[PDB]
Amino acid sequence: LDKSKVINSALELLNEVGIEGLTTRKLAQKLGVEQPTLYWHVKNKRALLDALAIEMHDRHQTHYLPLEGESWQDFLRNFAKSMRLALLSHRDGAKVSLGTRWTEQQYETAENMLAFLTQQGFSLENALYATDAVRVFTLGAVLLDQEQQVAKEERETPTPDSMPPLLRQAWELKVHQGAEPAFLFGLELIIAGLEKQLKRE
Amino acid sequence: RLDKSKVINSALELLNEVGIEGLTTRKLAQKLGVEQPTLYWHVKNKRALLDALAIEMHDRHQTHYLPLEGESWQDFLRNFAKSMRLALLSHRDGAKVSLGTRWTEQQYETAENMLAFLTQQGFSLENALYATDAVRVFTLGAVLLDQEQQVAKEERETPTPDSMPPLLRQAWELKVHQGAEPAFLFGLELIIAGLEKQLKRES
Ligand SMILES: COc1nc(C)nc(NC(=O)NS(=O)(=O)c2ccccc2Cl)n1
Ligand SMILES: COc1nc(C)nc(NC(=O)NS(=O)(=O)c2ccccc2Cl)n1
Repeated sequence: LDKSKVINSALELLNEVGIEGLTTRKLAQKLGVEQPTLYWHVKNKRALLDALAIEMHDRHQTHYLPLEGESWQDFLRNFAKSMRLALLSHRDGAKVSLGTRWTEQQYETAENMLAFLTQQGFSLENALYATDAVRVFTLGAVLLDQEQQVAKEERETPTPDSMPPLLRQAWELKVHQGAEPAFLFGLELIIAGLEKQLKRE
Repeated sequence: RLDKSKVINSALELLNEVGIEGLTTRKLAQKLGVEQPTLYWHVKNKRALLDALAIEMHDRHQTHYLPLEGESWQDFLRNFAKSMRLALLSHRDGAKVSLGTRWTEQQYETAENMLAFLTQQGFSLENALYATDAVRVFTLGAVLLDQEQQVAKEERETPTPDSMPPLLRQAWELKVHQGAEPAFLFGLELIIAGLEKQLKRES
């Protein structure tokens, strides 16, 4: 009947059945309680996903708050990288986090994040869209990689010899790129744009 | 007599009815009123179905894969991202349908001409490739988040703005009233400005 045991079991079930197979019914079953028992901790699948996402980001310490002396640039880098590693620590992590939003218990943290960026000279709007850009990019990079790896198993492999010369060279790079370098390339573009943006402002 | 276009039209309607998770070739054949081998000639499996749905969405909604005459690379990437976004938004789970795709052989000339264009404008082949991939990833991400949040919205209590701190309240107001397009355009402009900084560094 403990929140913590509910969440630990649910994380285990996530890894066993993935996000699409997860239900409150199967969690009640794995826990051995009557639906209304579970209901009081987790009212529906959506609330279960929301709780799972809070737990993942908490336990992997997604970097929501800047350290003293941390530049805004490094702060956004650390936020992205730590979020990414939190998402990659659980089956369908990115999918679980895709639908989340700040809970009331997180409003102080969220406010402090925006306060930090606006203290650097970003407008509220720009601080907001910066954080959102880093979030959606990070989600997109993880989700695209995951799905590309499934998809290439359900389709004939491409034939390199059929590729015209630039594309062939492109193909060869991407064979070797790795997920983390793709992610970091985009991340750095975003940070560099924000710097330019902050100067102009 | 079943034509490919009918398969695709009907599959796009079924996508809207049941979503990407619920879409199956069995349900499509039932919808078309045909036996399973008749459909199979057109789409061998669910992956082939998604591949063909993505191609149709991007074709119909005129995703900007080809630069205009005299178009700058900046305007090219803006138009690519924006048009791709609207294509993904045209159908339920549209971003998820495009998420697993890759160039087909029939698109290799398109993809070549895109790399030729970007290198002509002064990018290395490597940075031309990674630029396009970063814009694509950002655009998929934005629409993934938009479409999932649309569903999530109806499965939980709505927040209470009056209990929010000042800056977060201002943020909430912005997102509720301006919707997802300004946030998307902001991030796109960041990527373009980052790419300009990259050309300067490689000067
Ligand atoms: C940027 O990381 C992050 N993480 C979460 C969990 N949510 C958000 N943004 C968010 O929730 N935005 S919102 O528009 O849905 C919102 C909800 C409640 C209060 C304020 C706001 Cl802006 N970003
Ligand atoms: C940039 O928009 C876009 N659209 C599609 C459909 N695919 C891609 N990229 C892509 O397919 N990359 S790839 O590495 O899997 C590839 C496959 C075949 C030949 C070359 C390459 Cl690079 N981008």
